[PDB]
Amino acid sequence: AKRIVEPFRIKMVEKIRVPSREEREAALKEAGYNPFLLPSSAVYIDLLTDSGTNAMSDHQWAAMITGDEAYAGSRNYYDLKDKAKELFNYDYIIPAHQGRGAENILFPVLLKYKQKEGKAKNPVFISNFHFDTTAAHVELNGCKAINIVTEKAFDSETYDDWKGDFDIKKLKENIAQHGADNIVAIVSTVTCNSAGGQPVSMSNLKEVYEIAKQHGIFVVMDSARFCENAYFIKARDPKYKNATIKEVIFDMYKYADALTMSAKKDPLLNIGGLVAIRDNEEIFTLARQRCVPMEGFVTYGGLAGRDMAAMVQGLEEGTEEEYLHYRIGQVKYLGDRLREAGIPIQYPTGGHAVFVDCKKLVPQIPGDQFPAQAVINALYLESGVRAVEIGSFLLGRQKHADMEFMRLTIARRVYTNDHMDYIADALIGLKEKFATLKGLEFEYEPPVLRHFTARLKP
Amino acid sequence: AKRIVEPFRIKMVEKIRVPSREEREAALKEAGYNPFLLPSSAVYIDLLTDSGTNAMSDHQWAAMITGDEAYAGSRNYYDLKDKAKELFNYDYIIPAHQGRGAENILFPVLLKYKQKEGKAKNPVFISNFHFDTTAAHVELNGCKAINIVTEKAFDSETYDDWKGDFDIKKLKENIAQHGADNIVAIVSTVTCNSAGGQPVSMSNLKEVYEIAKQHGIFVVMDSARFCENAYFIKARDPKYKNATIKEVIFDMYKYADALTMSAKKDPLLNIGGLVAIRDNEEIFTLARQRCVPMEGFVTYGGLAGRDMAAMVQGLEEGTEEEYLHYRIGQVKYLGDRLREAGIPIQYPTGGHAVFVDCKKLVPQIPGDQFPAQAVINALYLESGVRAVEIGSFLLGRKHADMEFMRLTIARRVYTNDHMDYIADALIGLKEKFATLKGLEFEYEPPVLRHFTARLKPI
Amino acid sequence: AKRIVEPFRIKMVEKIRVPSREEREAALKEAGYNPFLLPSSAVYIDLLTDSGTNAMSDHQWAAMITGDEAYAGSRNYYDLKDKAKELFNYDYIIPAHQGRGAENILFPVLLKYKQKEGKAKNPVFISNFHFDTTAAHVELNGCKAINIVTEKAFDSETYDDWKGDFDIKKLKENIAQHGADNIVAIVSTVTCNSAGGQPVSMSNLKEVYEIAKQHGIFVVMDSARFCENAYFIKARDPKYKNATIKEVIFDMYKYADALTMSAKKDPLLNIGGLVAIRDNEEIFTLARQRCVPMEGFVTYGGLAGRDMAAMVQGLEEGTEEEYLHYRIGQVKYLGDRLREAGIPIQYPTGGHAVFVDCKKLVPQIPGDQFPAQAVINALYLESGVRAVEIGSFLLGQKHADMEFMRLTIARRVYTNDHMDYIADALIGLKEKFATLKGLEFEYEPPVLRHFTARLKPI
Amino acid sequence: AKRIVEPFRIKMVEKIRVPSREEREAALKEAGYNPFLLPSSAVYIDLLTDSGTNAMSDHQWAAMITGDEAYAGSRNYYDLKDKAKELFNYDYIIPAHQGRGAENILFPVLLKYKQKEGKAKNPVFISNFHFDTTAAHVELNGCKAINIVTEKAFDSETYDDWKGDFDIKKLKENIAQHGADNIVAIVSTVTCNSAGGQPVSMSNLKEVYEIAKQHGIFVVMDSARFCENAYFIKARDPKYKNATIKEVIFDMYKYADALTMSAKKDPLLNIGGLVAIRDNEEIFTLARQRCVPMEGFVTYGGLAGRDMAAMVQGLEEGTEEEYLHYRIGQVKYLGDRLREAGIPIQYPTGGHAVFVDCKKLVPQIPGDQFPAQAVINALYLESGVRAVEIGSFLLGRDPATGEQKHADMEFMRLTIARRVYTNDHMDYIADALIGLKEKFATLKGLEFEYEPPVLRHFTARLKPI
Ligand SMILES: *[C@H](N[C@@H](Cc1c[nH]c2ccccc12)C(=O)O)c1c(COP(=O)(O)O)cnc(C)c1O
Ligand SMILES: Cc1ncc(COP(=O)(O)O)c(/C=N/[C@@H](Cc2c[nH]c3ccccc23)C(=O)O)c1O
Ligand SMILES: C=C(/N=C/c1c(COP(=O)(O)O)cnc(C)c1O)C(=O)O
Ligand SMILES: C=C(/N=C/c1c(COP(=O)(O)O)cnc(C)c1O)C(=O)O
Ligand SMILES: c1ccc2[nH]cnc2c1
Ligand SMILES: c1ccc2[nH]cnc2c1
Ligand SMILES: [K+]
Ligand SMILES: [K+]
Ligand SMILES: [K+]
Ligand SMILES: [K+]
Repeated sequence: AKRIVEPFRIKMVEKIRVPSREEREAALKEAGYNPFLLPSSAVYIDLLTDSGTNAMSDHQWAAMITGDEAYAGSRNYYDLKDKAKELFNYDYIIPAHQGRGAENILFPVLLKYKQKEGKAKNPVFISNFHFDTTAAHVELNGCKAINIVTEKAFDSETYDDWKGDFDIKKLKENIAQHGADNIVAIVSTVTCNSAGGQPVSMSNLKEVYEIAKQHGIFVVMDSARFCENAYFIKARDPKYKNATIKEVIFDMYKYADALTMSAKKDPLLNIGGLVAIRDNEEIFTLARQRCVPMEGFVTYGGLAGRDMAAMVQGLEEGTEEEYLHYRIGQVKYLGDRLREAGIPIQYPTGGHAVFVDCKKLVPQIPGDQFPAQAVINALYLESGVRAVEIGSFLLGRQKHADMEFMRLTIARRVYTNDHMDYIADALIGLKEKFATLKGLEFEYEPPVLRHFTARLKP
Repeated sequence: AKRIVEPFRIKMVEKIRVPSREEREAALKEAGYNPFLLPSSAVYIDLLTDSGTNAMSDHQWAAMITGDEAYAGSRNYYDLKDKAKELFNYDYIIPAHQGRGAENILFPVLLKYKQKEGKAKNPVFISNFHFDTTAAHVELNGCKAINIVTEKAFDSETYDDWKGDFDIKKLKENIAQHGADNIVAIVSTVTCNSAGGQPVSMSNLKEVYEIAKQHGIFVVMDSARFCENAYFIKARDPKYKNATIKEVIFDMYKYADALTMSAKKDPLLNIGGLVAIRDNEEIFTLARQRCVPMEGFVTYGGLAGRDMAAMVQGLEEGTEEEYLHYRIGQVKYLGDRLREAGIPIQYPTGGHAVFVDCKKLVPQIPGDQFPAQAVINALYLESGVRAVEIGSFLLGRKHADMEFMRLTIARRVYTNDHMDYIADALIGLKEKFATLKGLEFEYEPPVLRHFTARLKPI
Repeated sequence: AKRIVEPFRIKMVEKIRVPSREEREAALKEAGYNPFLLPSSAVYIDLLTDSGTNAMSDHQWAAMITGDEAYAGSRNYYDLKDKAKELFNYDYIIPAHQGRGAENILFPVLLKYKQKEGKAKNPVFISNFHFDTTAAHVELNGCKAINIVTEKAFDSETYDDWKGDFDIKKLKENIAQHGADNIVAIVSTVTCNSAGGQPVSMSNLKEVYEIAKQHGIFVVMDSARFCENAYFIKARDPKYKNATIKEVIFDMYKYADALTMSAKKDPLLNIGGLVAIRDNEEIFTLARQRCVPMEGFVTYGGLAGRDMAAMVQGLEEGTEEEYLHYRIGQVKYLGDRLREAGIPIQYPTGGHAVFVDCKKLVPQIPGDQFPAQAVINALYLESGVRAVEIGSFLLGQKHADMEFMRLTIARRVYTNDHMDYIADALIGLKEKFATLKGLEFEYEPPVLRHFTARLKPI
Repeated sequence: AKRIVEPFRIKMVEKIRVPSREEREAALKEAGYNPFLLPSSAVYIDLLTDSGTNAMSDHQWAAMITGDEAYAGSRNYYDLKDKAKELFNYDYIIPAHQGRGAENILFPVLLKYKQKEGKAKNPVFISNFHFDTTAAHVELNGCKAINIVTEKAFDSETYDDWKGDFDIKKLKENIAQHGADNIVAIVSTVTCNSAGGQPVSMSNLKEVYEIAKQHGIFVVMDSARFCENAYFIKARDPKYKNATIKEVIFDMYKYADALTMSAKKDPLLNIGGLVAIRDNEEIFTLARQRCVPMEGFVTYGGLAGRDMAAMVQGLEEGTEEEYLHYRIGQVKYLGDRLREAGIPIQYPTGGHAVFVDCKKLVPQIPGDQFPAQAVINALYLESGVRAVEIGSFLLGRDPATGEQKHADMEFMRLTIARRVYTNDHMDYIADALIGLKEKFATLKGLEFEYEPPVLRHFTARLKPI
């Protein structure tokens, strides 16, 4: 494995502590064996998400301090509008309080727009892979969320350059099956979070957009990790090995009509989101009319002015190639420590997380005994590291658990490679009691979203 | 008019300027004669709103700096849960990114809950007066927003202690006509924003909650300005003459089942909101399930951790009687400066804004040609002060019974010398009020036109 | 009296409170009847000094957050050097932790430079008026500190444009009596703090610099309140009535060879100082050699990088005429309030404080019993406002020409409503002035006794 | 070499950049081959000092935001006074703007105090090793700065537990040859910076104080790195194996009557200093009277209230053993990476810096041609790392001959700021110096282009021969 040095130095620290196993195990009892219900006081290193836990720069805090809190016409709204025009070449912006706020703004509008003239009677969204909140909004609006990720993503340990690509064959089949008139939009998720943070190639984005444009289908770029996608295109696509990251981004967004962004990811923020529309004024007007009751007035969108100011700065810092190389290299370093030790991962590692594959380390625990969770709980009891499950405890009602992933999600510019080593050694050291591991059962199961609030028991 | 001194001193300043007349003339023309389209660079004193423009304390900023940004289990979530138990005696909280996000969490849930066993077939919400976003969410969910403020609120110059009271006669009348099966919730707005920021008496809240409980009707306390309501209760109710502000609050929330709070008002914040439920754990569970797709995870709700930390501190600071006395007295001071110059206003002044009747200043302008807005634009050209129009321009395509101008005062931002500037600007126009002309449309959108309609003189 | 409105609004507040009369009585006895020994918690409105108590801007705080803390070559050192070149046309800077650090850097250097050829055996410094730390460093280096302010400064109620001027005839008399070879330097203090913050005219500074040059005498501009002095030159000198503040400043510094500056005054800071030298590289090198053991390395001088960063921004904001108009106008407003009620003050009021002439307020108490200090302690017990003595106590018994109580006004901290509290407090003691007693030492330090001396009433 | 994980995570970052090889070649020439004259923009990793460059915590910044800026009686002065009582059991405090301001407050007062009754006719100060600013203030007040560090410190490759100890034999001899009337004070420097950030044992501190106490000699603990000293005492003195760091500190200061502190070191600050005095109220009153002209009023002492607020919190954080273990272990890691590559260093590594013995690195460069500076300049040109010399360039010219003052060592100091750099930054530093091993032989000495008379190392210009 290769350690890559920080292209920065530390200016402010935040204390963290590992609770004693007596404290650590008592906290898991009261938590009901669900890490989502643990308080942060009980977590050493927190790998639950890369969302909103990033470390900002001094320039970002300086922007927050001079942020314009005006209810209408904030200086930072116009800055954010100019920045989206610079990065994506899109003429219209609506800030949102975070990613799913942006989805709430835009997806109901696209459905209403598609259902003009009385079409879209069987409305669907098609994505390489809809993220959970994205799919939830698709379905809350009475549509179907169709995921057509490339089959390469399903062969975890076999390298491929672009495991986030659309299955182009399935895109055409679905357009034929449902009809272009029922397809509300195509959602291109970059990077493809649910496939393991795996990149979508520039030629896949291009071909998907050209196919959709030919059928008059609107394309939204789910852009939470668009900079981590742009880096992979520069690193794996020869046509772009000599291009700046901003050049890769500018081309990427020729292949979408709008974007929804969680700025809690690649823009390096702790809160914030964005809608941006290339040139459809009518959809922009309609989305603004939804923004007002759901989020806020159209020039802050549920954000403080200081957070729009931090977004303007964080959008620039997140395109910097030397940071991205360090960021994605640190993720790759953790993955290499793991697979050099014989732990299966989605290879290659994505931009933001290491995905530990199905539990070939706990064979005695089946699907509905939650094998990834028992790993996570022993991993938590042995080290204090909170990870998130992507398996039979997330999927729910039992829909076939094709993968028993464990996601080690890494916040940006927060943890060092020595933190990565601690993570790796903890998980490797679980090859002592991996076999002698008890399964878990529902002591309290909620009707929906159980992985958030279900109380389990060994 | 009596000045009351700040119970604080200034620790940090934000510099503001008066644009030159040429610049103000040019800016307003660029804005199409609609101050909601003005950038903040075009405004000197901004009285558009009291929402999110408040000045925070050093303790609030310090609380933000140590804020826990954890995705799940943030330490500040538990502090906020405790604070809401302390202030209101409510056992459950769901943070929200701001007030209309709190409404979007709670209100659809209250309807679904009422629809059990085929009730709520013609559902309605009843309020002393529903705010704009409050009624919008009621209407968005297929319900009717019914306002039954006391008739005393319509007699603008006649003093009354409680111009935000429920009309009890209309409350039982509406329960009789619609049936308790159709009343999803009663919403107690404290203070009553649309009545001029006018207080609701403790007895009015008590009788309303008694009537709603005898019919099994859920009661939501819209709590954006609950501290100004608590101050007015202590000032004007002999029963609470020697009670602390927190003791007045604690009694207030014995007369509701839940609250929706915009923390951007009285809790002295730039962003933030809150749902709190007294003891109904089923409604709490259901609201959490709506929180996840719409706002975020249930322990941050679309807020940064630093803002939950700022909210915990602001909730305390907003209850301090000496601050409330100064804040509400500053609003009173501006209102007294205007009355003493013969300007009609809603009397007495409410807790956060002065409301001017423009039908008397510009009688030569009918309501359909926006007399109040023509005063606001003249006020702007002469002063750079930005007000907000409550009248035919806000009402929409509709005969408005009043052409108001709201001078909304942010908390701890402007001095009484700023109040003097505002008063003197409006007064100085006394002889030009009759020589100025109304506005017509250059551009008008279909809904909520007051944000983006471009007007033109005649 | 004319209230002038803030050219800014409040962005952050700080709690202050009024201690009870019991608290005040115990605190003053505990402090040895010396308000300098009072804790800040025992003070309501603190008028002890205008030094380091100023409210910074959000831009100043933003500068601190990106401040460069490097030990050598901080980015903000070079920014400060450029700013000094811009404002004063001076080519050399040495930062200092505050004003008396700057004096400790430069004065001993000037003493040894002057006597490098076996002359200056009876070394003296000449000033319109050395402030106390200035005179202390003069005497601490074995020199005499001569003060020759205009006789106009001693006639309190009689207006004059330039009550800080040098007495040019005394300057000539002192040069002849002591000889140019014994005059280490002329210090031009602007504004003249000890005369009441009273301005020096451009033609006075010019005539002093020309007299010094023909005799070969080095001139140091004590620059703590140089921007206030510039404002008065533009206010009262028809030659400069239509110049900018920065043009006035530029012309001022053609009439010195170097400056010492407490940046805790006009540059709007809480800490910081500065030495700047026009073009004498030898004295610059000698001053740097002393800076290293006394203050720090020459590119930070005992300041954090963030404080140099704040100083670059504050040097700009401190020159803004709209700011200076408000600041000096607030001082004038408190003075006019007291003058209208018959309280004798130094008229016209200076830039930073109102100086109450206690020689007339309490004529029964002779100067050796500190009449102004008896009024100050009475003002504190009566109201919790803490002021400072600029008379016999501070002079270190040396005969005093002025017995002042100084109401010193911090920049951008208190409102005119705080000023009304101060004025009404002092006005309300009009009948108790005669019934006041002198004070007597119980512990007297040898150097600058007034800071730590313990006193007892008579 | 063992890497040790941070007992914290990162909350705020500051960008850094590697100037291109040519940028470093131009900048070092503009700086006259003296890195002290390079701007911070010319530097990648800055190892010039560990003073004032530390990374603060969120609690520290929060404390600054609520800091009381009052001129007299700031709430944070009383907090700082209580913290010094809790930590050291000392009853009196005087803030200073930083450590050499604390020295300027107290050392002239100490000489004046001893001078009563005609004593101190030929005054001296005795220390294990006076630091540069400390000796300058001693000498500025007309005293001689005597340094009696244990001879073990000169044997850089030979390990010892307490290379910062006083030499007790030389201490008694110096009390004999000068007389207790001429010893203004003994200055215990913890850790001993000049000796390599090397700890002083508790029994060495105790014996020195007992010797001085029976002879009427005031003892000042130079306390810039007292927490790092305390960690080493717990780490190497079996007596305190079971003690907390605060208990070790509390014992250390039974063996002094006052302290002077640069809070820009172990209290994790960017600015700040402190005089604290155990019980001598007369010394405290005199030091207060000097504080007023030189630093400021006695309740802020030349510090903004926010910095006193940050000091109270940083004083606490700097005592936390889990932080000290990581901090000192990071320094040890850099040293071990260098030792494993055959690079000679002061062994064991001290608390705050790795000291590289440059006499053995560049034999072809004599002491007058600045061997340590030549290594430092090559290290900068090769990697953009800025280090500092503790050798013949800092020493200067002998006042009695006008030629090079012969140095008994020739260190390059890799000074590590607290909580700023990661162990991957340490690898960059080590690899940079290792990668010059074959190039050391072809390194050339340095020659003056501009030389000032005093303190030439801060501002002199040089050129290669
Ligand atoms: C907040 N009301 C604020 C802000 C606001 C919102 N819509 C407005 C239209 C016109 C003028 C001001 C407007 C106000 O200034 O009145 C509020 C809410 C909604 O909270 P949120 O703005 O944080 O989402 C709900 N209920 C009441 C009583 C409010 O005052
Ligand atoms: C033991 C000791 N005492 C006193 C001081 C003086 O404190 P301050 O600098 O706050 O006034 C220092 C400073 N030592 C720093 C700073 C320093 C001074 N001179 C230097 C020469 C070269 C490199 C650094 C420094 C160091 O890096 O060792 C010190 O190490
Ligand atoms: C919540 C995270 N993801 C959010 C996300 C979202 C939702 O963004 P918010 O969490 O900011 O609502 C949308 N689209 C994609 C591809 C996403 O990854 C997460 O990784 O935990
Ligand atoms: C402290 C103030 N004066 C300081 C001062 C000083 C000393 O600056 P410092 O307080 O920053 O040392 C020097 N010169 C002049 C003309 C001054 O007015 C004061 O007026 O309270
Ligand atoms: C994993 C972790 C956090 C999430 N928040 C919303 N969806 C998620 C998936
Ligand atoms: C009066 C008040 C404060 C002072 N600081 C320095 N000199 C002073 C005189
Ligand atoms: K967050
Ligand atoms: K806001
Ligand atoms: K201060
Ligand atoms: K520093």
